Amino acid sequence: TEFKAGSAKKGATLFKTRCLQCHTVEKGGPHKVGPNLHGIFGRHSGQAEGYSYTDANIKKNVLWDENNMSEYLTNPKKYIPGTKMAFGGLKKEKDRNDLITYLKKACE
Amino acid sequence: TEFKAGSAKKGATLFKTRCLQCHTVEKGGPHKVGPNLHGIFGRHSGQAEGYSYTDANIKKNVLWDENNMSEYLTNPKKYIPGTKMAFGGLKKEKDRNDLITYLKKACE
Amino acid sequence: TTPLVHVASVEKGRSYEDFQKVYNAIALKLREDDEYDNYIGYGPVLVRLAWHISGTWDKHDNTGGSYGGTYRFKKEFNDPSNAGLQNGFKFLEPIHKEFPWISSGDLFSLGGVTAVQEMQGPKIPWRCGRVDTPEDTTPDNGRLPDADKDAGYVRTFFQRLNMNDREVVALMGAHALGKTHLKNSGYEGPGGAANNVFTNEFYLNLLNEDWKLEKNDANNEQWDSKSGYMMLPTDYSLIQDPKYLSIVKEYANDQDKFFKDFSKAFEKLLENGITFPKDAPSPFIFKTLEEQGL
Amino acid sequence: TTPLVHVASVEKGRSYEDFQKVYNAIALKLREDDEYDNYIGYGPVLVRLAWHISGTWDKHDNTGGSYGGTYRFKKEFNDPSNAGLQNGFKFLEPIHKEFPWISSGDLFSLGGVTAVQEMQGPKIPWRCGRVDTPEDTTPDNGRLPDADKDAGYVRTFFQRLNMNDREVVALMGAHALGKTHLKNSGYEGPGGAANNVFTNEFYLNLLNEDWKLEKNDANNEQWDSKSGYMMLPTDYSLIQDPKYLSIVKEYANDQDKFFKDFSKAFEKLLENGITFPKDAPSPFIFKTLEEQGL
Ligand code: HEC
Ligand code: HEC
Ligand code: HEC
Ligand code: HEC
Ligand SMILES: Cc1ccccc1N
Ligand SMILES: Cc1ccccc1N
Repeated sequence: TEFKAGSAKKGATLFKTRCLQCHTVEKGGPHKVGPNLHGIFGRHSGQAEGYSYTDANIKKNVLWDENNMSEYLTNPKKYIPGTKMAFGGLKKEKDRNDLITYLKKACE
Repeated sequence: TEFKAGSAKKGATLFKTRCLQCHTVEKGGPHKVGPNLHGIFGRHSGQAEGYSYTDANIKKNVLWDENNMSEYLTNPKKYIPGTKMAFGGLKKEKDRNDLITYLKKACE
Repeated sequence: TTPLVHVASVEKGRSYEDFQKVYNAIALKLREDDEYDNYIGYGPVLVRLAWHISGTWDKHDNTGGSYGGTYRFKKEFNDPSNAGLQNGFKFLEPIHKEFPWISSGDLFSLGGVTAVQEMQGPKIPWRCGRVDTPEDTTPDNGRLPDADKDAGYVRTFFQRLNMNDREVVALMGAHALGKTHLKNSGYEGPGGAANNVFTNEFYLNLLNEDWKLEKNDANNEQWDSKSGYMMLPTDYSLIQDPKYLSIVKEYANDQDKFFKDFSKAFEKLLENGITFPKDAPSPFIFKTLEEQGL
Repeated sequence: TTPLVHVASVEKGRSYEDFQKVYNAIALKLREDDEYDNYIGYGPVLVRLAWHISGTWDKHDNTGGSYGGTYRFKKEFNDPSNAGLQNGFKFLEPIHKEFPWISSGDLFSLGGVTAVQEMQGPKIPWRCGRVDTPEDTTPDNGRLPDADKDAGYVRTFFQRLNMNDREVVALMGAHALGKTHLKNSGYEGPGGAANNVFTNEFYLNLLNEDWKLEKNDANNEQWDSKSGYMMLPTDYSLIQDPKYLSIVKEYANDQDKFFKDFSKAFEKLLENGITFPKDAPSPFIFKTLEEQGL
C-alpha cells in the first residue's frame, strides 16, 4: 500500500474547500471548469461524458486507483504536464489520505 | 498577538514526549538535565538556581513571554548560540502554540 | 529643497543566497499554513500587502512607496482600506525575527514576490536596498484606490503610480487571487474557481462569465455571476472601457504575454520611488521550492 | 575466480544536485512525520537502516554490503535481529517512487547520512554508484551482531567489517539515538535524554550514570540507570574493556573528535566493499535544510 485509511470526515472538508468550487462528486452531477468525479476509480483518463478534456489529459490513460491519485494531487503538473486543472497541490500525506477516503465513498 | 492559542491537551502530549525527559514543570520540581520550568514566564533567562546554566543562556538575559519562547523552541541554537539544550526544535507553528499554552498553565 | 530622494542601500555583506533564504522561509510557511481563509493560503493577502504598501506612492512629491518600510507605524496601519492586512504582518513577523537584518520594505515586497512565484506565477526580479525611515515620514491615510469607481478613476489613479493602460490591466490580473471579505471592504466573494494559483482566469472570467449588478449584505453594489464569482466595480470597468477591453481580451487567450507584462509591471510597482545606483547589483531571480527540490 | 568486485557506476546522467534534491526530500519528510515513535522521529531508524544494510558485508569474500540494496527481499527482511526496520523501508518507499532512477543501495545509505546531518550531527561525505544485484543474490541471516555479548564479541565481529577499536567505539556513539523496543529486539528504553539529537551523550551516560544489571519484561538482561536510561550488554562492554574505555572517555570530553571520527567511520561503513573508479566523482557533501534557510 501507499495510501491508507484516514478520516473521511476531514477529507470531505478538504473537498468542500479545495475542490467543491470545481468538482462534483454525485452521480451524473453538473459540470464545471473540469469534469464530474463520479466513477473516477476503476477509470481511465478523459472518460467523463460531456466534458471536453484538453487532449493532454487523455494522452496518458492509466487507471486511477488509490495510489496514483495520491501523487497526482501532490502536483497535477508533475503528473500530467499540460492539464488545465489549476491547483496548488496537496503537499501533506495526511491531507491526501483523508481526501482519498472521502472520494471513494461519494463517487461510489 | 503574534502566536495564537492552542490545545493544552495537545500541549501536554507534546511535553511528555519532547520535554519531560529533561524538564519538570510542577512547583518544587527536581532539577534534571535541564532546569525546572515552573513560573518560567515573566522571568529572566538563566535565573532559577540550583542549576548550572551555560553562561551563553545567561548572556542575553531575556524576559520569557509567548512570542520569544516560540522562536527559542524553533531553533534553540539560533536564538541562543552556545546553549546546552540539545533540542531539534518545534518547526510546526501549531505545535508551538499547543505546547506554550500548556506550559503557560503548568508554570502557574 | 526639492522632492525626497530614496537611495537603495544594500544590507551589509548580504548577497543572492541570503535573500534566497528569506524567500525559502516565507515560501515554506505558505505551504505549512494552508488552512488560512478556508484553505486559500496566505498567498493572496501577501500579494495584496506588497501592492498596498507600494501603492501608497506619489510620483509628484515622491512620498510613500515601498522604500521607507513605514508601515510598521500606527497611523497608516489603522487606515479603513487596510482591513484584513493584519494577517499579512502576523505572517511575516516570525520571518523578520529569523532574518532581523533585512529591512521592512525589502521583506514586505519580497513576500509579494515569493507569493506570486510559489502560486506558480511568473518569475519576478527583485532588487534589495530598501531602508527603514522614521514614523516622522509616514504617508497619510486615503491615497489608495476606491473600489466603487469607474475606468476613468482607475486610469487617473494609476497615473500617480506612473502606470499606463497596458500596465494597470496586467497588475489587475492579481484579482484572480484570493477573495473579497465583507467584514473588510464591504464586498464579498472570489473572482473565480482557482484563487490561490496564478492564472489569467481574471481576464477569462471577466470576458466569458455572465455578470449581474447586485446589492450585497453591506448594501454596496458589486457585479455577481451565477457561478458564485464576483467582480469589483473597478474590475468590471475594465470591460466598460474601450482601450482597457483591448488589453483584457489580449491577456485572455494568451497567458504568457500576461505573465511577462505582470512581472515587469509588478516589479516597477515594488520599486517605484527608489533610485538605484550603478553600484547596485543586478536584480535577483529567486528559484522556487520545486526548483530547489524542496 | 577471485572474490566479487563491486564497481561504482554513477546513475547515468545524474550529478551533484540530482542527489541533493533526494537529500532534501528525506530531510523534509523527516520534519513532517515528526510524530513517529512518540516524537522521536524517523531519524534513528533511518540511521539503523543504513547500518544494518551495510553490516551484511564480509571482507573475506566481499559478500553483502550496501552495494546490493537487496533489502526489498523476503529472506533478510524477517530476520529476528532486524525487526522494526520496515518503518524505515516504508519511509523511503514514497521517495524511491519519486526518484525511480536511484538505486536501492544509494537510497538506504543516503537516508542514513541525511538522518545524521539533520539531527545536528557531523557532515558525512557520501558517494554514488551503487548498483542493484540480481534477486538470486542475497546475504545469509546472522551476518549482523548480537546485543547479548561481551567486548571480545564486538571486537571480533567488527574485524569482518575491517573496523578497528577507535572506529568501533566511534560508530557506537550512534546508540545515543532513538531507543530499544521490546516488541522488536527484546530490549526496552533509550540510552539518553536527547535521542533525536546527535551528541556524545552515549559516552557521557556510559561513564557518569550508575548502571545496574536488571531483567526486563522479555526476560533479557540489560543495564539500567535509575535516571531511566538503558544499555545493551555490547554497549556496556565498552567500559568493561580497558582499550575501549580510554576511547569512551576521549569522546566524552571531546565531542568534535567524536564527530570527526564518526564521520570517517560511518562513511567507511557505508562504502565498504564498493570499489570506486578513479574517474568517479569526488564525494558529495550535502548542505542541511537549516543551511538552505529552512
Ligand atoms: C478548479 C480550479 C479545480 C480545482 C480546485 C481542482 N480541479 Fe481537478 N480538474 C479541473 C480541471 C479543469 C480538470 C481537467 C484537466 C484536463 O486536462 O482536462 C480536472 C481533472 C481532475 C482529475 C482527472 C479527471 C480524469 O482524468 O478524467 C481528477 C482525478 C481531479 N481533477 C481531482 C481533483 C481533486 C481531488 C481536487 C482537490 C483536491 C481537484 N481536482 C482540484 C479543475 C479543478
Ligand atoms: C535535554 C535533552 C532537553 C530537552 C529535550 C529540552 N530541554 Fe530545555 N533545557 C535543557 C538544558 C540543558 C537547558 C539549559 C540551557 C543552557 O544554555 O544552559 C534548558 C533550558 C531551557 C529553558 C530556559 C531556562 C531559563 O531560561 O531559565 C527553557 C524555557 C526550556 N529549556 C524549555 C524547553 C522546552 C519547552 C522543551 C520541549 C519542547 C525543552 N526545553 C526540551 C535541556 C533540554
Ligand atoms: C498587484 C496586486 C493588486 C493590485 C494592483 C490591486 N489589488 Fe486589490 N487585492 C489584491 C489581492 C491579491 C486581493 C485578495 C486579498 C485576500 O484574498 O486576502 C485584493 C483584495 C482587494 C479588496 C478586498 C479586500 C478584502 O479583504 O475584502 C479590495 C477592496 C481591493 N483589492 C481593491 C483594489 C482596488 C480598488 C485596486 C485598483 C483600482 C486594487 N485593489 C489593485 C491585489 C491587488
Ligand atoms: C552506526 C549506527 C549503528 C551501529 C554501528 C550499530 N547500531 Fe544498533 N541501533 C542503531 C540505531 C540508530 C538504533 C535505534 C533505532 C530506532 O530507535 O529505531 C539501534 C538500535 C539497536 C537495537 C534495538 C532495535 C530496536 O528497535 O529495539 C539493537 C538490538 C541493536 N541496536 C544492536 C546493535 C549491536 C549489537 C551492534 C554492534 C555490535 C549495533 N547495534 C551497531 C544504530 C547502530
Ligand atoms: C474579484 C476578486 C477576486 C478575488 C480577490 C479580489 C477580487 N477583487
Ligand atoms: C542502548 C541504546 C540506547 C538508545 C538507542 C539505541 C541503543 N542501542
